[PDB]
Amino acid sequence: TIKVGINGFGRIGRIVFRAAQKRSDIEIVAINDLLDADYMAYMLKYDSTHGRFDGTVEVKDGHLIVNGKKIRVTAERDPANLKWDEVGVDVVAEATGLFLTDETARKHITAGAKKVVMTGPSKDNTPMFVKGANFDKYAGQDIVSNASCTTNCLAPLAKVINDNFGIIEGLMTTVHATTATQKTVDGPSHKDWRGGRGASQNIIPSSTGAAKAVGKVLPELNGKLTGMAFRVPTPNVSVVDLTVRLEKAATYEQIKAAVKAAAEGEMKGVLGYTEDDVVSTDFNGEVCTSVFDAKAGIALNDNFVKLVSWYDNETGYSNKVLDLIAHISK
Amino acid sequence: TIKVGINGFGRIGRIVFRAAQKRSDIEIVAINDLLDADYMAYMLKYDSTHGRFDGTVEVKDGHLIVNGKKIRVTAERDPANLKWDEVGVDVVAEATGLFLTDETARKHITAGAKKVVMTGPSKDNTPMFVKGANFDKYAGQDIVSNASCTTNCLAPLAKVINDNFGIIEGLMTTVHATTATQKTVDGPSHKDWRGGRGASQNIIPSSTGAAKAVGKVLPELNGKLTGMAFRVPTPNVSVVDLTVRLEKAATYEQIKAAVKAAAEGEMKGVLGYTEDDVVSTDFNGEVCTSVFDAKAGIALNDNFVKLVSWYDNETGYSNKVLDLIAHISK
Amino acid sequence: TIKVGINGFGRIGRIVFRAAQKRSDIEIVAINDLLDADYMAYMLKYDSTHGRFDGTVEVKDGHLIVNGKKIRVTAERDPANLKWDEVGVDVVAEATGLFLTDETARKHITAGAKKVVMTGPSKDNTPMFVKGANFDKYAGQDIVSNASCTTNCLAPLAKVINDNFGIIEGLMTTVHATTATQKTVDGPSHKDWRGGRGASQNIIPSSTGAAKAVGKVLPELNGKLTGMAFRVPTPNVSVVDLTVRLEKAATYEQIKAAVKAAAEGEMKGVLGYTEDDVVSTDFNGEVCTSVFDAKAGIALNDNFVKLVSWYDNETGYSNKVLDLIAHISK
Amino acid sequence: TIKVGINGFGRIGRIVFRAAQKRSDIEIVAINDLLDADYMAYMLKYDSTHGRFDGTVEVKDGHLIVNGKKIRVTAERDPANLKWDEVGVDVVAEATGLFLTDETARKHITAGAKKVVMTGPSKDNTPMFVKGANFDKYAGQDIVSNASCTTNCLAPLAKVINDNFGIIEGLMTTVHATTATQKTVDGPSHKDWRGGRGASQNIIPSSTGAAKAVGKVLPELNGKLTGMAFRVPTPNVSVVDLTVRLEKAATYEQIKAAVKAAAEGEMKGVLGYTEDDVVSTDFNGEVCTSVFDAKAGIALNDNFVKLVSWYDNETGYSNKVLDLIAHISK
Repeated sequence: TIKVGINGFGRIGRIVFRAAQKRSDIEIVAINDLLDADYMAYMLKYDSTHGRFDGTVEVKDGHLIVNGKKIRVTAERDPANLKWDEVGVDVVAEATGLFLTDETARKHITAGAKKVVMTGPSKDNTPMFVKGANFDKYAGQDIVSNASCTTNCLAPLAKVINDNFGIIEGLMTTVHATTATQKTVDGPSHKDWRGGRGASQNIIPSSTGAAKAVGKVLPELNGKLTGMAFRVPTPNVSVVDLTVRLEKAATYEQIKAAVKAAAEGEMKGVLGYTEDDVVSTDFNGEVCTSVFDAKAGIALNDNFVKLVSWYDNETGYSNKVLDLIAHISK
Repeated sequence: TIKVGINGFGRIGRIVFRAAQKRSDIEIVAINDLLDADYMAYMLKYDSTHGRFDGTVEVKDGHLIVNGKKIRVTAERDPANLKWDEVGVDVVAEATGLFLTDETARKHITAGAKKVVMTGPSKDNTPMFVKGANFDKYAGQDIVSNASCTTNCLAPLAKVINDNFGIIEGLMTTVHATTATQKTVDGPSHKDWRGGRGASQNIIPSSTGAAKAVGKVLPELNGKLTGMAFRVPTPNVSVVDLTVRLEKAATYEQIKAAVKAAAEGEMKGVLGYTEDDVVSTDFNGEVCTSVFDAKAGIALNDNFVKLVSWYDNETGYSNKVLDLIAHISK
Repeated sequence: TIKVGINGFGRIGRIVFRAAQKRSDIEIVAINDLLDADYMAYMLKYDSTHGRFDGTVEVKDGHLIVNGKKIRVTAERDPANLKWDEVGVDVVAEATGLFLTDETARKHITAGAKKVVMTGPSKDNTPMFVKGANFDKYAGQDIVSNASCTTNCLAPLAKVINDNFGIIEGLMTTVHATTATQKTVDGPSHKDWRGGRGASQNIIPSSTGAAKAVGKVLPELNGKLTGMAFRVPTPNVSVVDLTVRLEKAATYEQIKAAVKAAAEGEMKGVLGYTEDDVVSTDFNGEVCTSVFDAKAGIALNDNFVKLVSWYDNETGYSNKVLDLIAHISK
Repeated sequence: TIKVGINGFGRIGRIVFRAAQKRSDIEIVAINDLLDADYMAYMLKYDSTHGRFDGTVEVKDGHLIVNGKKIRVTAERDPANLKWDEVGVDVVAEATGLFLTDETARKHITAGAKKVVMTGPSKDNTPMFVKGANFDKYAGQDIVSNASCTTNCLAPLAKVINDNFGIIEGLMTTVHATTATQKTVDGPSHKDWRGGRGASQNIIPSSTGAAKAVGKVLPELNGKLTGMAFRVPTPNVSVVDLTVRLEKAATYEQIKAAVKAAAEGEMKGVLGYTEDDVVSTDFNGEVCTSVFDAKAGIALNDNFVKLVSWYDNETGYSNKVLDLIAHISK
């Protein structure tokens, strides 16, 4: 099995851990964060959003024991001191959001790990990969990025649409759930003022190059998409609203059929499809990174349409982080 | 002064009442709803969203006394029995959402009132009017509609954009606050299933012909706009997200200047403009029916842009309901 | 197996249905409510609070098919016309909140059912039963009540405390989750004004004789307890805060040991016990009707203490509704 | 006028500033925090909870200008470097929560200020004062504490009750609004695990010696009161639930009359009284630090009663912080 180490036990770190427990190809052997093992065990056991951990967890002599397996717990502020090799870590899930450049993420390899997967879009030239879009483009690099949750929702849908009808240009909006970077009440947020305003009280406009980033994993769409977001008072699950002009005329029924076809074929497991009267909570725990909502979209004409797709910003992305780890280890 | 009677003391009814207290041209003399005067006084005095009533309110012998003036309180299930003439009602604000056709709203005139203003889009052929769009088209009709809150936000913005650059086609989304028609927990909503799902827990897709209705008050745009909505966990204030293709190339700076010009000119008081880092609560109590958010919008190119405009779905609309009443009484 | 019919497919009705699927002694064969079978299937399949139904559900010719079994779906406004005997209903779960008196609930027996269980406190003299308190007092009555969710949380705890140390007197408060009877925004609530105020915006004081009702299922405490509640902006799970004066001095450690003993003994399955840093969501789906929070309580002295106990107002109660059905069918 | 400097522009700092604008005896001349003047101006102008600033605010050459007066803006990490004397600061409102001991708060005096008022309970021996309880006990100390919001709500009520009927012992609970120290989603909170759980999703048990602290400002009650709290999903306004055993028998009507008397007499302006069907939002902006809710309380008998009192944890306390400043400057 692939030995994985997790750096950063935040929302993404804890959910990749949970999702990993079902895998048979991967095993989390170590976790690093400024948290004691007993507190780490507590954060794993109880989750406001996803409920109690489905398994056993306990602390035996400064060490965490999940489902019977020992997990090394450390608190190194510098990755280079992690000694991942002592625990035999093959790939490290860099989920701190602090080391998103080659030089910084490199420390993990210097520390004994073979490869690194950033659980966020890279800040430098590090290659990004999105399942359903360009995983096949992996060229053996030892340091990669799984891009962002929104990009993972948008890219798969955009590819289906572009491949079938040709996207001339598109603009998107993501009505996004509240996240850890936000504040409970109006507070300090130096770099993003709107982002400091009370999360549970507001609809908050926010910037995002997730739409632009689609152009990275799908070069054919480079420069044809951009967009923004609105953070709203929900704890989890977001939704993308994509408005596109099509090259080839396509009725709404043809669009639904094309997306349904991909969800049951080439993109099975990544792109989902529904015609039910769903609401956001219906996707809490959703593994697909993009679930097309047939009844929610609306077309003005056969060349100008508004498409809607759901995504559990925590679960979907986390499951694909593991998919990328397994893919670069092949 | 214009004597107005209010039928339906719901959110709209109570807020038009509050906003009317500042007017000098209008006076609310009667209110009709299945609520006792003392309960009516309580709903007026305390408001979770807008705070305590700024004035005096009390019940003196089965009758309500607001700011010193007597208000007739009745509970007629049938408008025809309202005897609006006994209290001298000139115009009636039909805010029950039950009489949105000529025949049904007619009962008010039969009851002694001269004219009727529906606080919602008409269901039949009754003419709709939106301030900043077609108030000048009023042709003395005795029964009119002020259309919907979203249409009041969208129409003014759409006119500025179309007049200046020509809208080829557009699609809009309104991230809308929760309203009285929604449910606190998953409950029965026969005609709109998604709409029955717990409001505070979900992002809820919802239909709306507000975009299409712009084509009514602005015939030049008929058939060029449509859209949908998402109800979210906030108590008040929504926002429109308008994606449009322009006939004439226009940089984002030119778009901002055109909207700012209208907000300070022809559309002063109806269309607002800001370049600040605003969030939804910053518009709780907003009188303008559409406040352009300069920093939130984003353009892909000079002919494909996404525009953002805020609106207090309760306050803005209510203030324009009174504006229409004053306009048809001129 | 015991054939059960459910009248009222509200929150309680749908959750008793879900919980029943795990039982082997009971089978839901019919459901009655003013909802079509396809809408009924939708409400069962998607739940904002408890997630998707763990099983199969579909509509085959005006009839619902859950997990392979056929469920009769009707829409009788009058229970007498239900013909429960045609479907062989043994016991009916009266969950409409409309028939809480013997005469009204009787119609079910007149309709062919053998016994009735009200999923709410009876309004007349009908006997109430709470598991862990007086199920053993059942005297073969054909119509019974399972009392209320709060009473089911309070009674078990009160019994342990009284039996061990003697309750001289107590006052309780339940910080209660929002329910279906509340409003999304300030709306009409004739009989309970505070209750009409926007649920997601307020802490709302509310009356409750749940504390007094403990005196019914536990006559030894009659007249020694009373209390009130506060409805807060959460979708599910409440908590009781019980302040009591004890006859016999008891340290806090002795209190915890006494409650822990009962949770693992006589009250196993009804009364739970924890010493973890739990929060409300940690009990979403909780089957025990009362989970003592050891670390949350606080004693002033050995004879004046404040005890805390959690309860999933939907799940716990629903599971005990089925427990009562199985008990009166023995 | 009294020249005041504010250290810490958090919720308390910004609200004391707003409330100060109405005072004629005090003037804020300087503010210190790690925030630029333009961002400081933004936080002052827009408030999710209390709406837009009622006045003028702008930045003229690195300096803030509020309502026409110049305000010095600095960013010293060490109070000793503040040079309060250069701006002529008489009293400093220490609102960072970092300097709650004499030695640390002393730096302000060393920096040129005459006296210091901690906007939080002192961690050392520094004297605490609560308006309505012991302001008259001020003995000219140069460094004082205004204790906590909850203590300011509880103490005034407790005094009225004790003085009139004699409190043998009491236990209290405060259903408290979410604050800045909490998290938007399950996050790290080393010293208080429950406190790290998603604020908008949970009812969160929390410790508090506010009840015990009443014994400091009212020595006659020392050791007779204690309690705890529950943080809930509301942005502002909390409520205390006080259960007390009385020495002298007192009907509920006698209790209401005693509290009403104090609210209109000795405690006018600090202790409020109502018999209306109020909800939490009805006190957003409330200046009294304790508003007795007559209809919400409930008595078991004439010697065991549960009393309820509201408080805007932001506004009330802030107004009394200024009251203490004015009192120690007399």
